[PDB]
Amino acid sequence: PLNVALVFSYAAEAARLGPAVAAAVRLDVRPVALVLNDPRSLVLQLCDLLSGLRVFEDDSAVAPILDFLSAQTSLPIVAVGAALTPKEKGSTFLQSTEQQLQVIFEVLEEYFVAVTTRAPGHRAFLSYIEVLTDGSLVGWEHRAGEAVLSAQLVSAQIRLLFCAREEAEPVFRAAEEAGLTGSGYVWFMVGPQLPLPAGLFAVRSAGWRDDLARRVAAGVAVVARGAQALLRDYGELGHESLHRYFMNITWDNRDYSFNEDGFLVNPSLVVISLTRDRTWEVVGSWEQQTLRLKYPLWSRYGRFLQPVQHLTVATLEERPFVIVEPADPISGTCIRDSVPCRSQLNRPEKRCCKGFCIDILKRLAHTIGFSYDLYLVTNGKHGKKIDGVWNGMIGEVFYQRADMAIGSLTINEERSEIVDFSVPFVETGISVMVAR
Amino acid sequence: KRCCKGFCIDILKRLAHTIGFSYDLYLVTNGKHGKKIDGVWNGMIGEVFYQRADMAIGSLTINEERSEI
Amino acid sequence: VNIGAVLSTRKHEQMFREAVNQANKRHIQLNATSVTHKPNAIQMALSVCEDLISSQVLVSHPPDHFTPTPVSYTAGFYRIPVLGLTTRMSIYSDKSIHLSFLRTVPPYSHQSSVWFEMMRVYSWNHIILLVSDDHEGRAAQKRLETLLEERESKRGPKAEKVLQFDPGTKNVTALLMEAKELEARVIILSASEDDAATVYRAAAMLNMTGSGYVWLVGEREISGNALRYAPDGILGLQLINGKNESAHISDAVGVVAQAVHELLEKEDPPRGCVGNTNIWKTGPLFKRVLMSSKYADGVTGRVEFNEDGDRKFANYSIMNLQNRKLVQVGIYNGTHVIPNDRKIIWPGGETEKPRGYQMSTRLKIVTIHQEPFVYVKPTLSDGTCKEEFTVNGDPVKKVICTGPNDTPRHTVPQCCYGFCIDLLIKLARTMNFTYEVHLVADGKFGTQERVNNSNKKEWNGMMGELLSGQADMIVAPLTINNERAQYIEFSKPFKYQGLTILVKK
Amino acid sequence: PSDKFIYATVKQSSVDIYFRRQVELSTMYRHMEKHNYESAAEAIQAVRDNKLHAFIWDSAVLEFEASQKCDLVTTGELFFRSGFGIGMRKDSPWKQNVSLSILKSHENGFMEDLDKTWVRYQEC
Repeated sequence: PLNVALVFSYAAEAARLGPAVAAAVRLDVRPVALVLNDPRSLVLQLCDLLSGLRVFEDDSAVAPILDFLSAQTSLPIVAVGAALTPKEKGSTFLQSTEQQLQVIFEVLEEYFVAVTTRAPGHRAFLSYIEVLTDGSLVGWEHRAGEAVLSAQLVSAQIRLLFCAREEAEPVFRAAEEAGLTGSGYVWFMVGPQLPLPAGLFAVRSAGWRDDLARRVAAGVAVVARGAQALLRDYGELGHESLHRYFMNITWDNRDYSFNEDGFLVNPSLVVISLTRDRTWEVVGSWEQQTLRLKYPLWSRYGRFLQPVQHLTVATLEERPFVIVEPADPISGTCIRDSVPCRSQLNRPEKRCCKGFCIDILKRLAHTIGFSYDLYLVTNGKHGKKIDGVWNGMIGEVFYQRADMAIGSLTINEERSEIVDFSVPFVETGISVMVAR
Repeated sequence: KRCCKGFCIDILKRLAHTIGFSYDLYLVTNGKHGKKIDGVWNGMIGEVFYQRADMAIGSLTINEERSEI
Repeated sequence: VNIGAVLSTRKHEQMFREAVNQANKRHIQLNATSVTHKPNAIQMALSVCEDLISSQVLVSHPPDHFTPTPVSYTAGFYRIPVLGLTTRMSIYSDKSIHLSFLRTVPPYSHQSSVWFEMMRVYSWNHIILLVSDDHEGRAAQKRLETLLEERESKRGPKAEKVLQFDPGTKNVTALLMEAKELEARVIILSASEDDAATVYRAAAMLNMTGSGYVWLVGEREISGNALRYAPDGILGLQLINGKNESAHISDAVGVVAQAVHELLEKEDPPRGCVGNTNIWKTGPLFKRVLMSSKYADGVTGRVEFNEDGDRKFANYSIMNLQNRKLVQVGIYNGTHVIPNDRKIIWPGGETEKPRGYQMSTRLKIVTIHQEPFVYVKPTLSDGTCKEEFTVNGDPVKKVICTGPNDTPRHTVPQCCYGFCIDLLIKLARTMNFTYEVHLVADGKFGTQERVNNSNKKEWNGMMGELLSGQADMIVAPLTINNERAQYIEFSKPFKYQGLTILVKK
Repeated sequence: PSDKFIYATVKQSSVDIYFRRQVELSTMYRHMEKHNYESAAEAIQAVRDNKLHAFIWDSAVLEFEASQKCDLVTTGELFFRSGFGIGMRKDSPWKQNVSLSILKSHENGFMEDLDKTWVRYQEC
């Protein structure tokens, strides 16, 4: 009954392992029904197995075939086109895209235009992204073929696209006509399977590529665990829903329990990217609704440099109109009518800021249209001509480290000479403070 | 030409801008507001009832028959 | 290429041979052959593969649902555009997984759309849905929801109470029992034959027989219920073409001949069924020419098809089961349904015409004890209310309000009187309808709350509980504001106030 | 932030959404959050024992209670305008009929009749 139809159409090391890898995994007997090969041959092998004797892996129509065979034989199977589909009826097999969309939308949110050519997945993903985006106040923005793309390039920077193997290269023939495969844009793909663009990002299951022996051992282990679960209270025909016996599997100290629909509940995923050197570097990992990755600063760790504008605002913290407060732990951010302020010198603890200067800055930015970032100086308070060098806001501005600075600044001789101050919007001077 | 202004004009223009309708202004010369004289109505109520004016604005006091019609 | 067929009979196979010969006569050497259905799904998989191997190759289902799956899968192994004649399963109509399969007859989704057209014609605006928890029934009710929601404008039907049901189950009388008192007299059923029979028996043992009990059903259940038990007074309908195997075979032969003739303008299976898994661009070519194929109209009628190969313009017939027999009563064509020149039996099955609506004189009202507006007191020893004639001559009308919980958490009766109570009494006397009165447990007005662990706004308090369904009409010192205003409308104001500070001296 | 004074209100009902959408005074709403009381009676008692200084609420209710007790003073100006209505489902002829009946009650004089029936004689 412990048949493993390890069809490879190959895997000489895996074929030779057979009982050896199973024993490494290793209680009843756990043999392997190693067969190497057509649907007729597979049917003959399975009928021989179910008559005499009472896990498939190849590069990628196979899914409907295996589903039909499982339904006819009422025997569980494992697929390792492994994860590729709505269920039909009671039948046991193994194989999400919606989870991929969720994770990619998350990682986009912490750190736009979406198009595709032709698929039922097109409408499925449109509906799912509508369900994901209508909440949390994310913000709706822009919700042969290359001539059309010239007709649009409609004006976003982050681009979402997905297709099969027969549209990526055939459309890239014109290099998408707008340099979006370069550092000036991004491309996100659902990765249904994994003449060549650049700056590509993708998501994959936890086991992207560990070992053929490792994955076949995992399949054997989960088959054995399912069989043991079937043995609970002592719970195949030739000429049902066993998924109910798959609610708790913890092989390889990882989330292995599966859902009634054949899916794995709360699996582990990895996010990777293809560098210009054609290396599938791993951006990071994600599990139990928590993601780990390499730390960005504002947006420049994704190799984006300057979309066609950003202001590196520097300021000093002190208490009149200028106020700061930590981000609310419940929300993870500041209050609704505030600005994300970065109290960093370039673990960065979030410290948002507010005040009259912040208000006027946001008003002018809205009325004139600049993107901006907030920097906090940790070298002096304002700046003085110590040994010729300057610190604080003046020091940051003078050496081009900060493009423009805001706050309580008093226009002077040398400061006007080396700063080129603007109009004095509010008034002040030098005064005295005494008691009654 | 006789242009007009006022609080009602201000609120009308504000709502029109916030909701996006084109509009024209008409002045009634048949009564002041409207009454159920021999069944027929005059003024703003008369204009609205017989579809001559699609909607009317001004100082109007909501009543029984006026709410009904 | 070839045509091929899967038929268990020989007479229809002989007609298919005649049709393919006469089609090849008109203007290439291509033949066709059918295969008998052996009593095994695996046997059909193997036999179809053998036919593919031995030939250079349409499918019909002999009267369930076991035929189209393995043939379509075998065709999709080489990704070949196979087409079917007699099938109405929505699992194949979507063809998202069965991309190699194309349909030729509309499924029950078109029946649901025609039902919507019919109910729109009859001006009714109240309807309830009873649907089995089946993916095809789910698709049908989703089609109803899509057709109802797309109406950007006019009041339109509400289309509520879309509760589900499980096949092969009993004790359905409870769900139908709470569905009975829902102010609507029109229901729409969508279930299999056995489930329909069980629910019909449940209604029969219930009182769901007289006036105000009106529903319409589909083809999948009328034929099954005709055998055994089928009470009178059922609307029903019927497909326009019925079931004519010779006509369908002729139409299929004509359309495939037209497709071949249109394809041969510019334009060979690689190798049978064994040892080849390549792509076949002629498959997509067939797809794009068939969606663009304006095949000459055949015996069935005008031949125009939607994106997923289904005849459009929805020609249908409408029968009526009366005195243990169906009578043709209507013909629906495109957008207009013409009833026949026969006495339309009342849909309720009785000798009176149904309105489709009924009145509920009983109302449920919830309130908050507001000190200046509402007075709540413990009841007397007998549970009644004490009497005191204020200071002048007037009795204080004190109603019994058994709403609030003890605070414990015990729903104990109380005595209520005040502004809301007496104005409600006056309004009820004006309208001459009964009512009740009760308090709320949480003692909250309500707000739009971002639900923890989720991302959806939720309603609580008075209007939240009213939208829950137990409450029916609010009477309380409630203010007026946007979110609740668009979420639920209000009446004309009666008491006017603002906002003010209170402080000690 | 005047911690010496006490600025409290009902935690959920009406002023909640008003100050939430009010936008500019979010810090005021946050102070109300840390001074939120879920009872009119408990707010009245907090005013009684001098644990609450300033309490924002409706007009008629507050003035009627102040007149009944005449041990506290109402000084705030009517910086808002609103009315009280009756709500029901989105498909109701009862709505039109009750609107007509309520306007009839206003016209005939039953409204201020019950007003003077239930508000008079409770004034110091």
